[PDB]
Amino acid sequence: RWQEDPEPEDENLYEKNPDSHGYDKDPAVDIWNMRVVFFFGFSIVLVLGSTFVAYLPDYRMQEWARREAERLVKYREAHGLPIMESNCFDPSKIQLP
Amino acid sequence: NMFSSLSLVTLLLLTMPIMMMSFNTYKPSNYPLYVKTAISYAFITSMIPTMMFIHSGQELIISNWHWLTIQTLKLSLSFKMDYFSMMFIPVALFVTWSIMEFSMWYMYSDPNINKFFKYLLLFLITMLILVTANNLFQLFIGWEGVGIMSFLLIGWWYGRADANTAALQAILYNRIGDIGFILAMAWFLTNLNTWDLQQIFMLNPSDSNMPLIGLALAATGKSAQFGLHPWLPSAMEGPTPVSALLHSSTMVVAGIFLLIRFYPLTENNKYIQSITLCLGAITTLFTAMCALTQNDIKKIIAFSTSSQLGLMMVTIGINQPYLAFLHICTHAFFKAMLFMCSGSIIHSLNDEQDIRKMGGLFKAMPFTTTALIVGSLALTGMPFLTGFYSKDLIIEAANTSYTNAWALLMTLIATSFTAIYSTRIIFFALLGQPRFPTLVNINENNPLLINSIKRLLIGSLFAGYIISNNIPPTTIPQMTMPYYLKTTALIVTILGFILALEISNMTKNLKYHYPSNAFKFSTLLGYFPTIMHRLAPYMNLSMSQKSASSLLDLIWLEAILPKTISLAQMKASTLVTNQKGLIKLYFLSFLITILISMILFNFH
Amino acid sequence: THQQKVLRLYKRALRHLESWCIHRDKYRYFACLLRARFDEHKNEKDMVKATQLLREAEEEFWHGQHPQPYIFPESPGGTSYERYECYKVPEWCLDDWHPSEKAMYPDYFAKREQWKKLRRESWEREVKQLQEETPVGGPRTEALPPARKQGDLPPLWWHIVTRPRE
Amino acid sequence: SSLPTTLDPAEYDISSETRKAQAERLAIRSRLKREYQLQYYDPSRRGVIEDPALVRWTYARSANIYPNFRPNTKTSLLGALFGIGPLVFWYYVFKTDRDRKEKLIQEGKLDRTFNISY
Amino acid sequence: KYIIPTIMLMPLTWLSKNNMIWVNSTAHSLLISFTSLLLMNQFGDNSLNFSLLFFSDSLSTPLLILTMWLLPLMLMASQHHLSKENLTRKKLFITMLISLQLFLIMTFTAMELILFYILFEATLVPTLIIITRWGNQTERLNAGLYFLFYTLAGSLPLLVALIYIQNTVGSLNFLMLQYWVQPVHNSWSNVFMWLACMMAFMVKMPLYGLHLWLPKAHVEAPIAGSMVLAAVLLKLGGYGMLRITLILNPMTDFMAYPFIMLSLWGMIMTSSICLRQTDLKSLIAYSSVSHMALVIVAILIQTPWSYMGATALMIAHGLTSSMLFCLANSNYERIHSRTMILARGLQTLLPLMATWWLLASLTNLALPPTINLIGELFVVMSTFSWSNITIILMGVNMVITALYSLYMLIMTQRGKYTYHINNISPSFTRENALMSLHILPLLLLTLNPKIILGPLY
Amino acid sequence: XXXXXXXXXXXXXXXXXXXXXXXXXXXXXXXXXXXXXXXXXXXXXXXXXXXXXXXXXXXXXXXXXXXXXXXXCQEKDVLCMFEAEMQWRRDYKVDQEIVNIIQERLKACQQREGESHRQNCAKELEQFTQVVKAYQDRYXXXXXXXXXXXXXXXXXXXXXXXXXXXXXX
Amino acid sequence: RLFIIKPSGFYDKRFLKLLRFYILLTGIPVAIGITLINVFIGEAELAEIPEGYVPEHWEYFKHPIS
Repeated sequence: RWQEDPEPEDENLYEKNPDSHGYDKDPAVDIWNMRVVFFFGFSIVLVLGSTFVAYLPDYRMQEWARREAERLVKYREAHGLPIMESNCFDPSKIQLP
Repeated sequence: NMFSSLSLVTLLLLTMPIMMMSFNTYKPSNYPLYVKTAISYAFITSMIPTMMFIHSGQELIISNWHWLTIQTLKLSLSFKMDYFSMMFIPVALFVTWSIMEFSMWYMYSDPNINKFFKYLLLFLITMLILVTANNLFQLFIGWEGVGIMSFLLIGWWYGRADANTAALQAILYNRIGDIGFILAMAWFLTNLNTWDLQQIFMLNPSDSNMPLIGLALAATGKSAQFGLHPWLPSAMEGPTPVSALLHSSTMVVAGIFLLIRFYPLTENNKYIQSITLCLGAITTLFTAMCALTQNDIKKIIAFSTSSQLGLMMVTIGINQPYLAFLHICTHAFFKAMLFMCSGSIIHSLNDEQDIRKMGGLFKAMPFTTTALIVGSLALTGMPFLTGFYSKDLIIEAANTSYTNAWALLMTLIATSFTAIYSTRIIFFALLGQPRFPTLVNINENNPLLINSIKRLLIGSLFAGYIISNNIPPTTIPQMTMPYYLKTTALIVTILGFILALEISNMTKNLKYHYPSNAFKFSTLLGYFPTIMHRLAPYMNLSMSQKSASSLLDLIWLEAILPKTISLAQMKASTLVTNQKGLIKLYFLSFLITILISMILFNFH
Repeated sequence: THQQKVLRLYKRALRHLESWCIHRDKYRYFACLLRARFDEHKNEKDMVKATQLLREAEEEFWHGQHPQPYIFPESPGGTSYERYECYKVPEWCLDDWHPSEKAMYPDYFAKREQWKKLRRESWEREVKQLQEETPVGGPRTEALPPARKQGDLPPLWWHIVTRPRE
Repeated sequence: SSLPTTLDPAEYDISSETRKAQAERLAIRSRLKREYQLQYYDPSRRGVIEDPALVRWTYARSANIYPNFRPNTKTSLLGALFGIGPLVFWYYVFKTDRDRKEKLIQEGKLDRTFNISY
Repeated sequence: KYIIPTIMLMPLTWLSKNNMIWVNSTAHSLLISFTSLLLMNQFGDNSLNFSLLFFSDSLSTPLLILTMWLLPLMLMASQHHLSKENLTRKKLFITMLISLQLFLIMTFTAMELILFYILFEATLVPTLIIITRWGNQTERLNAGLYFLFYTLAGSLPLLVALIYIQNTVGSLNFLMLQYWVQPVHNSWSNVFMWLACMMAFMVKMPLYGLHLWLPKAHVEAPIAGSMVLAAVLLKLGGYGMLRITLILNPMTDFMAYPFIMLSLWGMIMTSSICLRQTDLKSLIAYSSVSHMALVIVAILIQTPWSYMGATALMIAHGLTSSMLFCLANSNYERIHSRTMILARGLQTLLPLMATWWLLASLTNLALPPTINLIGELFVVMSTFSWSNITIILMGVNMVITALYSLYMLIMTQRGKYTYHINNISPSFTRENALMSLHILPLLLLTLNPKIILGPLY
Repeated sequence: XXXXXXXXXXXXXXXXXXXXXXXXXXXXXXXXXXXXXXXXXXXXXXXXXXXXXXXXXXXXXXXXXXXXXXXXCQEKDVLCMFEAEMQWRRDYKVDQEIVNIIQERLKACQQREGESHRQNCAKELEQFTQVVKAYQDRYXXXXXXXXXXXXXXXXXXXXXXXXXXXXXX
Repeated sequence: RLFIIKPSGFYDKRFLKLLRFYILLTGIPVAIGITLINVFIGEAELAEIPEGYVPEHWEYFKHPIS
């Protein structure tokens, strides 16, 4: 026996009383919250937001390097002899010994 | 130019019901009819570019939609429209369309009618991707896609635990076969940068490790072989058009279809050539043995898929990829015919899944019985029932080889074995006295059933006369040994049918036979429900509970720091509870600390 | 329950005989052969020999035990549609129908309100009737039928007297 | 795993003292059933009931870690052999593969010609 | 631009009236999440610098966007819960979630090792209060004590490590400054220098050993299945492993070799236990060990392919596992016990949720390329260049990933639910919103996840 | 154009010698579908081109050249190394896509020949072996994650091994 | 004909009706997004001419939205 603790609460309405609701307390505020402002963040950030995820932010020279490589392939094949790769960063630098 | 434009239309038409699925337009009861009408016009738009291929034209198209610049790679939606990919599309679309017409009659007046066609189109699309795939990544989308859509089709009904395990083992035994394809991904990148079909045909060294636990092991997961095949008879526990779609045209190809595409890699490697027949000769008999003794209307056809699957594996071993898919293209017309006509009998007499209580006579049913006569004889080596254009060309080519004789002899018994299980559908379930247990049994002719199977009858009789005659061949070996190899293939089916007629009459037409007591039946099941359904999940779950959980993850792997917690709580008492009061005891310890500092921890 | 042991073994023997045989005329022949075996020995009363014959009946039944048994129709467990073609929506879901949608077919809604009122009013009488029939502490294995059934309503019905169908 | 024939009509006492014990099985079964039956057929319930058999079932696996295993016997050391054992097993597998690979790079080249990856 | 709108979210909840609260906290966080996707996605040739080091920049961090995406998503889930409690405590609680997200913005943006660490440990205190209060189950204190016992005993060795490195070589501070990096000569003094830097991120990134930190925090959940998404953020919070291995010690990775092996059995044996367990949340908790073990295998190899797979997996797991906890939340709010055997039956009561169950379970497997396949496949292809035998170990994991998803499905596909009188109402409008707002960003990342798996891609 | 290799000339001409039947059904459909929706889409593309009129110039790719290499800048300094690290990274991003072009050249080699494939070409397979081998030995491919300081050490490691081999032989 | 035992349905269909409304509500700039390529011209492949460096746009090719 505790004489104070025994007072259980079990009340899950959902449909009984508000008929159509997302959450309890105030049906007029509930429609404005659960169905309006949640869905504006569902519309703007996901549809108008998708035009920023991959759709035209340029993004770390992915399409830039295509125009850069194509002009360098024709340049070093017609005028030069090695095919765009031979030695990296160091042409006749300071030797180890 | 129009060849590339019209090729994507077939991909677009099938996606149009998916794009217009979520609300879109108000169409109840018309949506299942919308699927039928979409594929019908998709067949016409696939027939035209195939006529362009027989004429002249090859094309490999990319959509210019690559989401990779990652370390010297590009993975666009690449579509190969050449021979193996080209011919399969109108074959697959015609087979599915008749099954959609069959899906009008079966699964009728059900609440989940609209939800049923949702997965069937995706089941077609994933296969159509896998067929047209030109990357190895694009190949994976379909090869996993067919394997993942099967779960929502085999386990369509949410009944007993058996179909749930059947839907589980459809992926469980697939994922063991997946390992090879993930090994195929890993080996290709490290050795040949691109891992696309255009690259891998050039620069091909003799490498055994690539298709050892690779392409051959990918062919054991999808399209079941001797390595993993307990999921073959279990898949029939769902609805009948699902079984009509899987093991006839879709699930039956996906394993071998990879090996046909990787044909120059198999040309040079002799170790792979031998192991394809080594894991192809046992598949022809050992799985086909379970067709006669195990008695179910669906399962006899289902166990015979693997026997024909072995013939698809033999063609890999002979190094003829051109005649490899020609068997599977006709196999789509062979077995999809068998599944729906027998499925028509299943649904007609209330609920029967066994051949024992089935007695639909040749005089009793007019159209379904005739479909079985044409169908079962087409599977056997008959001179002009399209089986000659598919099956008989495999046997004649296999005789002239440098390969194993025991592997050849094992397949030769299986070619004669075709006649016995076919008669187990005729003599047992159709022919003789009716055994249907009902006070009133009715089997009515439906307008949807007649128009579906009759159009398939043109496809089953006129397949080898059109497809194999128009397709360009490469080196025909039909010249040597007429009495020893050429005539022996058709004679084996005749001797098999004579043996089947004698064996069935000895068991049925005996009056008082009296069956024996002692039997050795590995022919009945293969004992896979005792080692793979019983022991294989037991060992994985005993190691999970007896060890790992009740030893490691809770007790031992924790223990290390609960040891330091228990030590800190034990050493707490040696300072708190120690010296209970008394200024004497506290000051006596101070004399010692001075004596330690003077002598022990010496600082002058 | 020795009489039940003979009946259960005989019921299993008949339904296992159809898997071995092919035709219906052969099934009748072997059944009469089985009738020649069991009827001859059941006529005389045996105390030790009857249990000896029943343990011997395990043999022959185990020699021919697994040819995949013919459980053809909708049978409990086994094979071929055990618990299938079942949507099976319970009465618990039949109470939570949404407004402006539950108005469709009003005859089903008006009747269900009368069924719920009949259950709520008779539950106090069912608790007294069910609670009255007690041997001492706990029940001795079995259900509780109505003894003093004047008006109506057995003690314990809703799932039993409200199956979905099939 | 079962060793002989499938146990269903085999090995049983012929209506001896076991009949009194078999009648006791239905007495406890119905005792737990009747309290289940009373807390089921009322329309004013609404909610999933406890059932103490399944609550103690979850407690047997999730808890009982340190109240149990207080006599750390030789069987626990045998379980530890399956614990640390496999972790030390791969140490003589991966290193032997690496020393095979690394020696092939330096002396007698085994590197791929078209290896742009990694 | 990300300093003082989250700090301006703090007085919003206190000032707003008792009728509102939840309407303001969600709407004034969704527009803040829009601005993160608007500005942070831009990159030059290498790493930029937004401002002077209070909050720095992004190098390979689209993981910041995920936290901003979960900034309103936690408030969505805790709606049925905390509906019967005090209004002053509602204002107290939302600020504690905001404070977690405040330090989480800081940790991903700040390109330091010193400022990062003290705000990495500043996420520990709010989670402690969130776990030890509003816990529905008993012995939640063990979930609180071991949360700071396992983490702090491993992370306080960073103070003796990080300060030691900057005393010897320049300063760690700016990171892009730290290219004065000398190769580690593999000495016995350098053994514990490597170990102390790793052991701090061996706890939050769960191995096979020291992994009990995770399931206890999930079984004794902070709030039902709502604040578990913050613990998913703590799993991906061990992203410092990407920076320490790359910058501080590139030469000496001989000591990484046993740690890959320890996490290799943290793939199979962690998936084996996740097959029989009764708790539905624990069946997500032990599966989350294996998917995050993939990163620990990847990073220590240090190959360019592994970084592509890892950064994808950090975002992949952050939206898939968290979605699975939302499904566990929807089942717990009706039955009030997370027993898998008891809660059995979909479609009979929950028809629409069953399709969302599929789009969340099958994502644990490698579906048509979402981000999980793209995450996993690059790691498996990276392990082959490390050693050929790995796929034999990795292939077993591919089988049990199907034993994750389908076993969660089958135990809910079995149509019965005889004892259940509750779960009468199908789903609320916000309930199905959680299922959409988690899965639709994964569905949008199927098309082009170029701005997801990006460490120089 | 220019950068792409392409085929020399496309052949094929209509013969129609054997039989009449109904001529060529594919060619009859080729004339039919040319005016059905191929002409309509060409008219719609021309209407969209005419509606464009005024268009933005867009100055394409930016130059930015040299700015001194990392090998030239001796001793560690944050002000000097930063621009050198950017120069190496820009070259590494280009060198990644150089391989991709030659990769697509080999893709064109497979299709435009078809039947021969391995026996013919001879130039595209040789060009692939000239670039990839240079990419493997110089531009990382063994030096883990990208770093400018590590590349100079990798170049020195290859140079010291070559000098030791040349002096001995 | 008998009365069919079905789930609630109304709550489930309401969410799909609300979802497809708000996607369509921001589905208008998708239609405007086509005209931004169709009516408004993108960018030509023009070589670098000496005039300046970057006035509001440096290398925003293909589409003017960038």
